[PDB]
Amino acid sequence: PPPVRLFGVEGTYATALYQAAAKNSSIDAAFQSLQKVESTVKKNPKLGHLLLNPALSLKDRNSVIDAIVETHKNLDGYVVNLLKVLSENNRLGCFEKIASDFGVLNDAHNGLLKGTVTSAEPLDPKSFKRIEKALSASKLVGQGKSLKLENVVKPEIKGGLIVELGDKTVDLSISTKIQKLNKVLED
Amino acid sequence: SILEERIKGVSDEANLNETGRVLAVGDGIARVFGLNNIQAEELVEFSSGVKGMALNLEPGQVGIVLFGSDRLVK
Amino acid sequence: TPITGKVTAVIGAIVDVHFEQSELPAILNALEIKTPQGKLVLEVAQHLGENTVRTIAMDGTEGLVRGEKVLDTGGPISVPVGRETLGRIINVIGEPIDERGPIKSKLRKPIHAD
Repeated sequence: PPPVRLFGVEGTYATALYQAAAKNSSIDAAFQSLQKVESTVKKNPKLGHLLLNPALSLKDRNSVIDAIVETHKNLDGYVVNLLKVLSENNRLGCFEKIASDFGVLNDAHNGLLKGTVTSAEPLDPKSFKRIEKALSASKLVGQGKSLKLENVVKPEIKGGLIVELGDKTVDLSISTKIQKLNKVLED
Repeated sequence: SILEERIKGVSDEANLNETGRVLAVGDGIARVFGLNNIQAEELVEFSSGVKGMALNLEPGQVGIVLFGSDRLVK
Repeated sequence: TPITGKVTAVIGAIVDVHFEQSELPAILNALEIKTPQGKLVLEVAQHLGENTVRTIAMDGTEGLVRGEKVLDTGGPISVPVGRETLGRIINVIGEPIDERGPIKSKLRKPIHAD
C-alpha cells in the first residue's frame, strides 16, 4: 500500500491517484503534470477557479474538462483520466484539494518530512539553521529524508520553541512551562 | 486565452444576489444555488409564479419552502 | 416532446430516470417505459437535480433492465371521462380492464387537479 495514508473523501482520490501512477511507475511525471495543471488553474482565478462553483451541468462540466486539457497538452494521462473522474463524479469543485493531497502523498514518497518551530515571534536565521542541523542530524530524521523546517508565528505560545515533526513534538516553551509551574504552586 | 474564452462561454452570468437557479425541487421544498443577499425568512418569487419563503440558509444552498404547488416549479 | 432518458435506478417500486436532454419532464408529468409486458406508466415526483427525476411507478416494477429508454407523455396521467365512461371498470392508468373494448371518450382529464 502507498506509504502515508490519507483518511477521508477527496483524499481517497489522492490515494487512488498515487497508487495508480505508482504501478505505471511514473509518479514524478504525475507530480509535475499535477503541479502544472494546478498552477494554470490557479493562475486563471476568475473564470476557471471561481467557476468551479458547484452548479454546472454534466455537459458543462465535461466541457470544463475539455478546456482544461486544451490549456496545455502536457498531462501524465493518468491525471487526464483523473480530470475526467472528478468531473464524472461531479466533485470537480474540490480540485485543488486532491492536488494538495497528492502532493502530501508524493513528497512522502520522495522522502521529505515537514516540521515546524512555532514560536511567539520569528526567530533568528542562525537559530533556524542550528535547529535544522540538529534535527536533521538526530535519529528522528532517519535520513534518506529531508526536513523542510518552517518557523511559524503563534503569539499564544509565549517564548520558547516547539519542535514538531513526525507527529512527535518536544515542547519546551515558556507558556507551557508556566502552565505546569503555576499549577504546581497552586497545590 | 482560447481556454479563458471557452470558460467565459460556459459562464452562468448569474447575479448571485437577487437571483439564483433552482437545483432541486419537489416535495414542496426547493433548493436554489445563489441568492446570496437573501434575508433570513425573506419571501422569494419563483419565476413560474409560485412564491415561497426561505427558512434555511445552508452553507451553499438556500432552502426555499414553496407556498404553492410543486407542479409549477421545474 | 421526445425527451428520451434512461433508467438510472430501480430501487424498490420508485424507479428514477435521468433525462439526458436538458429539458426535463415537469413534476406530476407521466412517463412511459415501453416494457416487454406492455407499458409501465411512471409519474415524476421529485427533481433530484442534474436532470434526474425520481418517479413513483404505477404498474409492476419488476423486470426493468437498468438503462431502458423512457419517453415523456407530457402531462399528468389523463384518465378518460365522459358519459361514455359509465359501465366500465378502469385501471389506475385509465385503460378499460373489463374487456368492453376501448372506452370512447371526448375529454381525457389530468388526474391531478387543484
